[PDB]
Amino acid sequence: MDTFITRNFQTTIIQKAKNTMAEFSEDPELQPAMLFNICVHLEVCYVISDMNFLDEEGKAYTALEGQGKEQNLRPQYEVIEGMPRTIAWMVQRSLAQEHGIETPKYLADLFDYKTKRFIEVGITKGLADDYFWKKKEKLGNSMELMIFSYNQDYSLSNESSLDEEGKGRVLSRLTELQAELSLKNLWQVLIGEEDVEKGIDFKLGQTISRLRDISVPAGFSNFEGMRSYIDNIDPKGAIERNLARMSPLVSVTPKKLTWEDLRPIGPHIYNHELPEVPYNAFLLMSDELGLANMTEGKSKKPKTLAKECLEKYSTLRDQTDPILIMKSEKANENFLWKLWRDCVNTISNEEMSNELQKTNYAKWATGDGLTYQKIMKEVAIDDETMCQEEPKIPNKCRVAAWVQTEMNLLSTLTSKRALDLPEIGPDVAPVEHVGSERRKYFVNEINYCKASTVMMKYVLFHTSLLNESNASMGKYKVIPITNRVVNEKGESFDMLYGLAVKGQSHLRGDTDVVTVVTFEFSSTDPRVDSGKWPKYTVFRIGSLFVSGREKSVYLYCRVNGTNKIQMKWGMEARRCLLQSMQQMEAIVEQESSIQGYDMTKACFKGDRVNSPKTFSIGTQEGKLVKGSFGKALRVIFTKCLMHYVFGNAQLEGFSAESRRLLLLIQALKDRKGPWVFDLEGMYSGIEECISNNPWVIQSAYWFNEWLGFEKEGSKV
Amino acid sequence: MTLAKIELLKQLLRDNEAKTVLKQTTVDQYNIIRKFNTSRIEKNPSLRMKWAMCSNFPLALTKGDMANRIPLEYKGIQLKTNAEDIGTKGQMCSIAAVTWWNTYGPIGDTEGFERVYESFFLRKMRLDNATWGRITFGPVERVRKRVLLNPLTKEMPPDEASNVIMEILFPKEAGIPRESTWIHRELIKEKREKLKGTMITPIVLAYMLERELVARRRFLPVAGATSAEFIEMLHCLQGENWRQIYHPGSRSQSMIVACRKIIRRSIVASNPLELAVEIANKTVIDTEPLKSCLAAIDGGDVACDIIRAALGLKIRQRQRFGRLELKRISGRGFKNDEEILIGNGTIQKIGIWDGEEEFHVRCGECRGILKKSKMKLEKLLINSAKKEDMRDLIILCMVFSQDTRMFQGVRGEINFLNRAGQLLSPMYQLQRYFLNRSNDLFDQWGYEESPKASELHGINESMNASDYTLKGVVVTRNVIDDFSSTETEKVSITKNLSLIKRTGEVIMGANDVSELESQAQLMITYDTPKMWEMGTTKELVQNTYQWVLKNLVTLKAQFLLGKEDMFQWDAFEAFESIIPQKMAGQYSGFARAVLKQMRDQEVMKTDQFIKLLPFCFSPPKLRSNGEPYQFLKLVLKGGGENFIEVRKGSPLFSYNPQTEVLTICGRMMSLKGKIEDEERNRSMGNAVLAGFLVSGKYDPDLGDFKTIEELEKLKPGEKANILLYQGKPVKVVKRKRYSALSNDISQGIKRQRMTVESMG
Repeated sequence: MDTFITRNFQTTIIQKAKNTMAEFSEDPELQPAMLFNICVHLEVCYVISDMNFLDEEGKAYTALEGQGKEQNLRPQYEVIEGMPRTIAWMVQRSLAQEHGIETPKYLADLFDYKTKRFIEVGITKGLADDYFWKKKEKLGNSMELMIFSYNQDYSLSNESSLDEEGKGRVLSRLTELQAELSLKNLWQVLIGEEDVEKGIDFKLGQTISRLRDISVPAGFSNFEGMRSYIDNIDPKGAIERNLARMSPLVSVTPKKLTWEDLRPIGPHIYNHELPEVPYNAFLLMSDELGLANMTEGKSKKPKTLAKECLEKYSTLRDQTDPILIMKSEKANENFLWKLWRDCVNTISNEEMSNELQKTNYAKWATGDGLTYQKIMKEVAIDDETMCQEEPKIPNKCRVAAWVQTEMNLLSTLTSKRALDLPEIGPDVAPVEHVGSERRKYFVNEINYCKASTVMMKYVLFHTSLLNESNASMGKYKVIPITNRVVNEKGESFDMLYGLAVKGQSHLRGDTDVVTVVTFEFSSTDPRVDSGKWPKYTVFRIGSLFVSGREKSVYLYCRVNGTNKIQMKWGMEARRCLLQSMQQMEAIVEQESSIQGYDMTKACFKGDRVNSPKTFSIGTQEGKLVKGSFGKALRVIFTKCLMHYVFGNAQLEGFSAESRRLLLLIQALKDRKGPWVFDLEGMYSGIEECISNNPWVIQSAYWFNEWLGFEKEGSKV
Repeated sequence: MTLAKIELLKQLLRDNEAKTVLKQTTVDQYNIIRKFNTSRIEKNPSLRMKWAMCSNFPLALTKGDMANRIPLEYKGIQLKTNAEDIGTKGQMCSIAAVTWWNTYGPIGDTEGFERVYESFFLRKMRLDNATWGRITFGPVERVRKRVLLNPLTKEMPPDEASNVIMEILFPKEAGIPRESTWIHRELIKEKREKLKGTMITPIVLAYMLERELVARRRFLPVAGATSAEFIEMLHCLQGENWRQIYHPGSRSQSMIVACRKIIRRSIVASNPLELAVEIANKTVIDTEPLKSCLAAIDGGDVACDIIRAALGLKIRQRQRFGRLELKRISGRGFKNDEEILIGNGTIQKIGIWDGEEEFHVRCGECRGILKKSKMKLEKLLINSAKKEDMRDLIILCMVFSQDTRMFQGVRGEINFLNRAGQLLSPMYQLQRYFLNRSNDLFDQWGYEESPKASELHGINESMNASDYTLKGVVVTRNVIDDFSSTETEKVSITKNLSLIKRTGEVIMGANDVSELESQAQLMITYDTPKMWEMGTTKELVQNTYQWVLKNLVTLKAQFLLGKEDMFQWDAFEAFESIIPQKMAGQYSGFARAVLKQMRDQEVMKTDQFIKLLPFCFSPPKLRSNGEPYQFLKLVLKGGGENFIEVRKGSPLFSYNPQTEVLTICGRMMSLKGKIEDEERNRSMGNAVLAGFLVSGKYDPDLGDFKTIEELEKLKPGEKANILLYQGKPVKVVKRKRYSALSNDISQGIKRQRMTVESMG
């Protein structure tokens, strides 16, 4: 309330009200409503006494402001309210003696020279008549009365004491105060000159009081006891008294951390007894075979594009006798081959519809019908064989070899570029010119790396999957894994990488799973490394010539499942690009901080004064190898892409917990002498995440190798 | 639609729930009622929008006649559907119709965008005409500061902003204009005229006005300029390791000077607070009282903070000592009186702070951290900002710390005063002594080895970045960011203008203000005779003419009566001080005769009336025969350019009737014309429902209510039945005058204190 008083009242009136409250020993802070009432009383008294003067004849009249008439300018009303009690009493007595009038037994508010009377001014929230009668009874007829209410009504002992303007102005001020209070919700809280002596009432019932009584710390028996104890008892070293007795077997166990303490994380990956990690990513990355058709540039529906792409390659389109290279463990060769044949027929059909024409064979090919039937709780309670499935923990695998090869291959330039970005407005400021130069130098590098093509393929596939799911809910659909690739000459090839059957996506929630089966063209015979493909049932659907060198063409078939969350994140996987640029930007900026000019050409290609910037990128035979700035940018972009594709709970738990060791190593390299409390705890936390994620296992392997390198290089 | 409104109301009331809720919840409670929505907010807006854009008709069109302009299917493309809706009760549509509307359809009005979206186009103008420069790739030092993100036409607090918006674009529901529309009358009328002639939905205009008025401030890392114009482009200008040169396409100094003058005027008298607030709320800067820029900026000079405390405003609770802004970090200092010998040999009894303490310290552009113990400074960390600011910070922190070395370093004498001629406490006397003679405690303070470290480097007594620094002082090559939690905690004001905390501790003292004079870059026009008997003759003439101009209605009305009471005004007494004594009486007689002739044998002429009125304060001295002396060139004190021309105009006064403009002391003011017509044009701002006061209840004797336009038809003193705010029928009376509550309160206080003194 005090804020409202400060805002709506002048400091002078507030000071007068505070002085009056002090004279009565009443605290303004503890009774803000009373302070507001006193301030309003003073303000209305001053407002009444203003502007009113008496002419030489003694007739009431108005006098202008800022325009004095010698000295006297006798005002009509002399304010008595607001003076110190002694001074107010003396002034009242002096006026009574001077004008020969009886001295009121009660101190007055104003005095009118014209009527030669003492006037009392009152305010109320109730009816003016009631307050007027109460005040008259308390004080009597010795003093004229003027009471105003907040509802635009008033009671005046004499109707000629105040003109229309004065009453209108006081009522306007009161109404404005009321409206402002209501806007601030203080109106209901506000309590008048008869209830302001009570205060807020909020008393606890019986059940809540009992709950408070039993919810007191140990050693107490009632909340009154706790309240008295807290208000009275003074601790003057209780902390030290408790510490002086607490057992010395509790402590942070502070141990200094040296290089030797750090050991490789997740030694079980090295062990060969465990199985090689399989390829669990949604789509093939370094094995995709692009059925490429040159196109003028027209963008067409994916179904028509796939139709045309197969039309160009009649041998693969019309292949109908498969050669099973391997049926993995559970999937049925007949189901997968018939489903793929239906896919090809639907794609190549004359009708634009891209929905499976069988609708019944796919139901068992995708395993939708192989689901349990839910019963009510009662039967489950009664039946004895309805147990609870044991949790299925992930397998503990070893370091594979395909992950490293894919990491290498996706991070190399290719003549084909797909990543294209929309234009932006002309750059007129120097800063945006520098930004444009840096952006061009970056895209000239990233665009031609195969990881960019894989990322665009993933984004396009997930966008198409989301569109199909939203449009089609309870019907099986056919979805080409399409991409668009522009070569250096500007030819806009359209690439078909395979097909996918989408199941029934009629799902209200987001976490609900929808099954999709992917058939992918590839040029890799899995028999070369069968450990990479234990989840895939494949055929050998023919061969093709790229330039005269015949190479086989297989179809990798696999059933999988996704959800709306991963489905959306597929189209948000483009942010990897941003993560690739930000850091490099920072790098370049750091260089610019050293020497004044801009180095984006120097770091990338070098200049006559500075050599090209080279990072440490790889290794061979125990010999670390450098790498150009562009290659390092490619490595970072591929790292981000893998952080996405192989991302799950294990990856998060691994990264967010190995960051501890990363920062500890960073501190050690700066000779900060970091100390640790429980190292084995951190190591266990980290290594309880290396179970079956290929990227997690390879990250652990690379971390161990890099830690070994840092250990060997720490000698200097 | 009003019939549709009443039919909908009747249908809604037919249900008992509507009847009971409507008759139960007052108008104020409506807010609560509105907030009881489903709150079934979409969990993922991206997925929802993606799905909706692929649906046949995601757009929710409002029912109306617009749809008939477009077929339900154009060129074989489905656009809109006639199926009913439950969520919005309208129709459905697709982005195809939106694109067609952008292609064809009704053509609207382009005028509204010229002024309605003024802020955006001003942003574009500031961008287009900006001039760019070089790029500095070197590291940039940035400080975290509270900066205004966007420029504001006139910064005001949120409540005043809302009230102004309502008074602008909501002519109805304008009960009892507060003491805020008169301050912003020019803004009210300007925005009202600009937005008239539009058809945009009112809520859009209200939100845009809120953006254009209500301030938006944030903590940002900045280096260099800090005005909102540069902050708009901070994303491009600044940079962690790069900087750009940018130049985007005043009142502050004047307010500083005015606040300092008010402080000096009020301090010398007894009960300074009331006099200071009277002058502050009676002052004006060219269009508005001082509560139009004081309330705009956050904090400011100590004088402005003290005045704001005297007025009603929020001030940052930083402790001002001289120029230092101090923010306590920890520790409690016990202020105990002690007798200490000063280096001059004298012994002074002053308050010393027992116990350790630490304060963030700021002075101009210098920031730092100070840690002090009783009778000793312990540590001081600073950043290199400016030699003058660094020296001021060092010296002021030295004096504040009350280090025994500082006392032992005194060599002269401490008997100084202020411009008002008062003896200050020994602390401020020492402050002035040391600032006047900076090389007094610096020599005998003692030196300390340089802060050997990676970045910490010392500074010598000459403020150069030289090693062998002062004992304790340290300069770190980093950024010190301080002054968090600007709570603006409750602060009291004593009569002597000195602020205090919620407790009895004193934060700002009356003598913190620095006694430095400047020149008001604007017309500082007061309204009280007491104030302006300090400055030059030109200032006196300008202020007297402004006083005459402001209350032109009253003087013009008194002119018709033809009585000498009009001339015996206190406002002209100060003018008497700048008229030669040997000749002022002749001027008074001549002007009185000329004005009597004007009243008798010709018609209104405001310019000459204003020019000739003020000189008549002194008594006349007629010719020996009795006729008045005749003049055409009224000389003023100072000679030369200080002279008034009776005929047409002079350097101090020239009115041109071709454009009807007034130039006083080299300042053009718009006298639209003459006549109560120009008076009412001046009143063209004000506020709807400003000429009517409230008196009585509904009083159905008048029948139905009447609009503002029909309200104006009523003659003064009538009774009318109107609706206040959202309903609330009341009875009002047309006003016969213009009111000023601050003036009434000030005069009441003056009478009260006159009575107190007379009895005393």
